Amino acid sequence: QSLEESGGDLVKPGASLTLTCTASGFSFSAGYDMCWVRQAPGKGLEWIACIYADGSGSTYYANWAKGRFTISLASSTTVTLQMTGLTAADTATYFCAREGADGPDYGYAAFSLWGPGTLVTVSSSQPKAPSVFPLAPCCGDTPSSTVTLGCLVKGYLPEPVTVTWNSGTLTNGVRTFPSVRQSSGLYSLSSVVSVTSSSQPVTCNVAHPATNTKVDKTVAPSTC
Amino acid sequence: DVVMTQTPASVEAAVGGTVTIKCQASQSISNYFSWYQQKPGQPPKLLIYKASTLASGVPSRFKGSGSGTEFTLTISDLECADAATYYCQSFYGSVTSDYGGFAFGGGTEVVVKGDPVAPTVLIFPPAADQVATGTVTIVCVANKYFPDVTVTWEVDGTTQTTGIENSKTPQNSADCTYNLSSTLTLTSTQYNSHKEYTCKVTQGTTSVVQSFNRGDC
Repeated sequence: QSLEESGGDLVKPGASLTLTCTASGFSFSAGYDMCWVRQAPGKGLEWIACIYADGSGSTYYANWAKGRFTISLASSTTVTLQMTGLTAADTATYFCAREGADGPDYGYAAFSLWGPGTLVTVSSSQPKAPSVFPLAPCCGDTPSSTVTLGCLVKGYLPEPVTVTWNSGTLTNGVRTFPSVRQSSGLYSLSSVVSVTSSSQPVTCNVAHPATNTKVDKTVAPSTC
Repeated sequence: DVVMTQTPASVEAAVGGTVTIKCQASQSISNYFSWYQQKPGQPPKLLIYKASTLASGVPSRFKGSGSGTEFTLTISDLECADAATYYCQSFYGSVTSDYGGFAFGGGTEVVVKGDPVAPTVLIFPPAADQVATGTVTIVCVANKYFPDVTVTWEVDGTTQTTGIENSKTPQNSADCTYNLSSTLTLTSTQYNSHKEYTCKVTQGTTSVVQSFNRGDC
């Protein structure tokens, strides 16, 4: 059984946005609620609302969300969240989850099954696409049997970007770092990998869904 | 809306040691109390529900007790893989009305300490097409270190103060060690007006330093 939220985007302040949860491997029925929980960047978990998946049941909102947010069943496999009057407090990753149950009658008021998140970024800016620069040691450093190469993804908005290495055939000893948001509002992040010095070049695959940007940078071990 | 006061904000404990997190509800809730685990960049994972019953696939060293307004999570036999943020959660009101909701604690960040290591440090001089844009970003990496570091930049010995950002990977699930990326951003006029660049990773009394001269790379 699986969840998947879509619809997160960069919205302007005071705008409105619609998120959607989509279920896979199961369909909605009696016995449990479907719910939305958000999480601001570097903050805790904040509950938004729930809806009993067969509809007949109730629809309860966090006091702070009543009035702005609205939750709906759009089908036997999709649940929606209407968001109006978005401030920047509403900037968060928006999760979707299934109330678990230990029996057929009703839930146990805990969320067992969770989607991965869709990310709402509320900002007065336009989407900027990142610039990508290879990260490679000083030419003047005497080489070694391994080397750490990497990619700098600089100045994008909104999140996320994806960094994959040699198209996903490479993952051992790959470190991709959390993104930082500079004073400009533009995010940056680096990602490195550690390989043996085959002399064979490595290539990083950066993607910024919000600008339909895909750029592929080959990182020579920078020996001038 | 109930307030879930979770203590403490952060705890640090050795491998194999035990830890006890606490939630107190500002108002009375139901025995339907749960506990989650959340590693960075991932959704939560249900650990416990109905106060003490384990979720599917949670080893017994995760333990939840409590009643009324106070509830406990107790992790023993701690491993590096347990390093995460941990959230409690309750349900209040009537399941037979649209009155009543769910409340989450504010999270506890658990730091499993392993044997203290010192970071190997790498410094990446800005690519040649960086300088052409009018802003350069020097990137610096601390690997496989415990415990937490603080980063200092020195442009020809002058400790920078601005244009610095930092990012730490999660504790490694095997040796408990962090990783860290620190970027110093300067104008191209600045960068071509100085020679040496220095990245000073400090771990208490210790310091590992990596440097490069601009004309060398």
